[PDB]
Amino acid sequence: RSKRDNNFYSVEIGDSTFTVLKRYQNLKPIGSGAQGIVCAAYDAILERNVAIKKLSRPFQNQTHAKRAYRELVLMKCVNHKNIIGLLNVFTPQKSLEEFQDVYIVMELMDANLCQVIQMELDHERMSYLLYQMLCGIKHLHSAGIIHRDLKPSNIVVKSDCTLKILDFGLARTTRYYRAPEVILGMGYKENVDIWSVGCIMGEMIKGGVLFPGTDHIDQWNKVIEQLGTPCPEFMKKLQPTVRTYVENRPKYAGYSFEKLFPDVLFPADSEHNKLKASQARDLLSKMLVIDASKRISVDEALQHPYINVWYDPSEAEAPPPKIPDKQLDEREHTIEEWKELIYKEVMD
Amino acid sequence: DKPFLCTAPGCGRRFTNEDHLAVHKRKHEMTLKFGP
Ligand SMILES: Nc1ncnc2c1ncn2[C@@H]1O[C@H](COP(=O)(O)OP(=O)(O)NP(=O)(O)O)[C@@H](O)[C@H]1O
Ligand SMILES: [Mg+2]
Ligand SMILES: [Mg+2]
Ligand SMILES: [Zn+2]
Repeated sequence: RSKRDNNFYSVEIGDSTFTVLKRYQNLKPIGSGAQGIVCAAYDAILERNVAIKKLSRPFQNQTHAKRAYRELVLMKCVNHKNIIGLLNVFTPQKSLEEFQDVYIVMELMDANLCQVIQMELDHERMSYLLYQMLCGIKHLHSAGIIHRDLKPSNIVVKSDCTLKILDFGLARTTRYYRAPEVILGMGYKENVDIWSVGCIMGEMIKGGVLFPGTDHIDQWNKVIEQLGTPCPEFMKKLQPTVRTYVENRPKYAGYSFEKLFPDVLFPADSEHNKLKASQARDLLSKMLVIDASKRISVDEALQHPYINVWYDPSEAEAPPPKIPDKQLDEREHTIEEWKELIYKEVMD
Repeated sequence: DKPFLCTAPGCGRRFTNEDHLAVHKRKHEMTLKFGP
């Protein structure tokens, strides 16, 4: 039938079928999420390993369509050591009437951060990892991209302890790493993301999810029990929300951070470990703060004693990305427009 | 004109400062273990 489909073959992984470029051999399950399986493969042309992620009908609805087009143009134009890089993107379907599936070829990593967070970690690993996220987060903010939803399962690390953030977050508009300012519908700024480094840092020290909220109501309550009800000066955004679930929600005074993260959680091996426990618990104190007025900046967190041991201009001052589309966060189309919009992104 | 050199295979990176190379070599030496 076709010269062009002699360039593809099909491999079955569970119920999923991957129809990929024949350069990609030895496909194998290496992880899964709600969008399906991701595979390890060998690129016979590049003679290296890769990760391959399939998006089945990225334009099924409009919010997914915006998220697919957004993750495509940005991965196309963000080149940073701590951001996952796109190696190729393709579709096996021969035209837009037939266009259905999108395959993203990215670099191959060893695991995600959930598989490290459950582990035991010394200050040198923890601070090195967090420093790496702050470098990735800082690179995104240079170009105007506020992640707003970093989570340990969408960050991958490698056995030499390097780290790459997988996604770019939500388009402008389980909540366990979501900052108060976006779970309560205020405005947000770049340091919205500092809150989420805070929950991951806290997660690494304590050993399990800090604020695992069952609902959208339990997620705010389980924050204030530990951190205490916020200040009257903080009550902004909508006035309906001002009274709502707050003014008489049972008053909470949080616990101290000496009490939230006791020296039990850290190793008091040396004087050096006594000093690093102290510094880290102080860094938390500045990221796990409800009022963003009083929350640290990314640049300040990168110059923090716990974190600035690793400082080097190479990765902390990179050349900012050149996002070709500016309305990217504000485009609003129909499913058919998104489809052709996503298609010619795959096809140029 | 940058005398202090990292010796890692595949890294030709050079440092003008002694301390700055120190953390760079330590960065190559790191590892972590995980469970799927
Ligand atoms: N490039 C990669 N290298 C190594 N492991 C990866 C890679 N991409 C994904 N994984 C693993 O596969 C899982 C699924 O990846 P992910 O891209 O998060 O899919 P997803 O969760 O369904 N979609 P999303 O909602 O964007 O997070 C991740 O949590 C990782 O554990
Ligand atoms: Mg995910
Ligand atoms: Mg995604
Ligand atoms: Zn080196």
